[PDB]
Amino acid sequence: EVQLVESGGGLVQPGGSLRLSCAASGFNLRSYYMHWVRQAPGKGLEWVASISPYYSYTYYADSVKGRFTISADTSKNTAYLQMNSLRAEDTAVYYCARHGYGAMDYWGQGTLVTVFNQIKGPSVFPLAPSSKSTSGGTAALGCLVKDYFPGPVTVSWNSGALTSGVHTFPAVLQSSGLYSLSSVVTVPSSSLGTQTYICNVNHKPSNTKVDKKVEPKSC
Amino acid sequence: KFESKAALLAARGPEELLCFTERLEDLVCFWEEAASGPGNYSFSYQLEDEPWKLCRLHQAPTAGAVRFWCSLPTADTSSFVPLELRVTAASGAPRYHRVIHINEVVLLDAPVGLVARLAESGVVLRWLPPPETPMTSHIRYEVDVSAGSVQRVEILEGRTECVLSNLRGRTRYTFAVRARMAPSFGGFWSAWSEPVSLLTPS
Amino acid sequence: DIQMTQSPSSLSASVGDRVTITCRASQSVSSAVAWYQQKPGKAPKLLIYSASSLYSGVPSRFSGSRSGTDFTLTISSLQPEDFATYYCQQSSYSLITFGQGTKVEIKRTVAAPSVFIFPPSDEQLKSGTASVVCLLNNFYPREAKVSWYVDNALQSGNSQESVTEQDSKDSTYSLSSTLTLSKADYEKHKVYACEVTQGTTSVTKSFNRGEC
Ligand SMILES: [Cl-]
Ligand SMILES: [Cl-]
Ligand code: NA
Ligand code: NA
Repeated sequence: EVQLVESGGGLVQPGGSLRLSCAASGFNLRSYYMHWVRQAPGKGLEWVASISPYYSYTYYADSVKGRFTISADTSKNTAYLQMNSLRAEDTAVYYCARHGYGAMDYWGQGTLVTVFNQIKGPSVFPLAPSSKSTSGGTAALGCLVKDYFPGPVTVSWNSGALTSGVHTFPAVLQSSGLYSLSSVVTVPSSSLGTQTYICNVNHKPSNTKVDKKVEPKSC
Repeated sequence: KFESKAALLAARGPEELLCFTERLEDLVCFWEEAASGPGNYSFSYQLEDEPWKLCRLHQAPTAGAVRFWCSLPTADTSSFVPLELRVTAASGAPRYHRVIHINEVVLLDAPVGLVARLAESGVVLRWLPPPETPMTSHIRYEVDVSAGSVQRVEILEGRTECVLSNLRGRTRYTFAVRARMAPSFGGFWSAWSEPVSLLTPS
Repeated sequence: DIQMTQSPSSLSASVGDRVTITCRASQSVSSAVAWYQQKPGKAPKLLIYSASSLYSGVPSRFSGSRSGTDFTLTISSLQPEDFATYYCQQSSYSLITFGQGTKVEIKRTVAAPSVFIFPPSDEQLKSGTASVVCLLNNFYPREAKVSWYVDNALQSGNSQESVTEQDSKDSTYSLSSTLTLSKADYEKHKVYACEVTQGTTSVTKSFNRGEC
């Protein structure tokens, strides 16, 4: 029954603004403390703001003071977080939770705020298996997804038909300022000349999708 | 009556909201804010994940300090479940913020019935539990012997007798016992009992 | 301010082990402290509140205790679902702060990696940049040395690595090291070698440029 449902994240340039929504059902929002907590990708949890019951007193973390505003509308049983003057360091997944037992007992699923400075589509290169691959054994192949921004890219192999033995690596930020990652799969050597392997690279911010037939090279 | 039970605690300082229960099915919280000008505040509490409730505060002079307090309801207090509390200035700035198990803040009455009498031992004290307080099989007591000199003998769960035999002779002695709740329980020392006096032998 | 210093930031234990996480309040603050478990892609889940009380539905192997300024969370007999990240949280009057997190990972037996080297594709060479990629597949533990040699010369700081998290089936890791050179630099050398060190064994995989 009790449920929080967030909306409003997305992509925004530095200095722009975004307004997040937290729809709550199965309890009256007016009679509770509500908090926004955010998580930068690969990082821990950081409290952002709180709002009080019946008086709507607001309290903010030092980092978001002035720029962010927490508020609530009791008729729609929704809480809002209006973010202004957004910085790149604001990029995170944003949760809203509900006070209970002296902590936050019910959390939403979270919405992702991406503050981006450039949009750049990714380059995909084959990671071809060797001819020295273990004959009655296994060989590895993959795709190199180079120089994209902002995140994320998602990779699948054979439109989802190949999942076992796939490792798609975490993105790494190169000193160029762009992201880069690789996705690799181990397969039997006997199937290399029969089976077709396609990595499917999606980079939603550039509205680009790339499909690569990774093939054994030889001469 | 209860005005001197609270009077004990107020010398715990202004930085903490002083709360206590009388029989674990009630609760009272207060703070002292000497007048030199009432103002306005809010008292909110939460019991578990139940919707936050508001306790109506009350004002009263004490002499020349002011005492703001409130009283919780019995259905909220009768469970050993943590209970959050919050006192907030009308500007929103928080004054107090506290979590209590009500069973941990019990303040008892003083024990009654104190008797002193010589033992071939060379003296035996007896006294009764604090009246009109249940769970007497779990009280923690403490005697205090004075001649100037003072010494405090700790007496644990459910004992109402002391066997002090290491005394002086030809000296006046004074005795008083206090009481408090004791490993699934806790609280504050009661006020001292009425004292008993005994002129030692030769 | 209030600081919450959580230690260790990671630990490896086997199934059925006793584990204790500890959280140190930089200072004087209320015992309004709670513990959350978080798993990848999911919100935090409240485990313990009021420093010691089990949240409804949380299994009994979780326990909370305090001593002075030190708050500890203990899991008495680790089960496979308990391997996750854990946060402590402290609330004071208006400020709420979290520990830096602790990651609990599975101890498993040693597993040396499959090692693969990947030369740049001629397709990427046309762009003036060459990426040579080394793959260490399904190994344990995550500690390992990965060294790049170009014509027998050790390379400095022109590589970056990336690690998967522990596999849900074999409890192992996989690593990629990528070496980035200019097309010019790549074309004036012959042997590219990737050497993996782990404990008492180094394993070198290499290719000769132009040789298929
Ligand atoms: Cl994986
Ligand atoms: Cl060696
Ligand atoms: Na991102
Ligand atoms: Na890479």
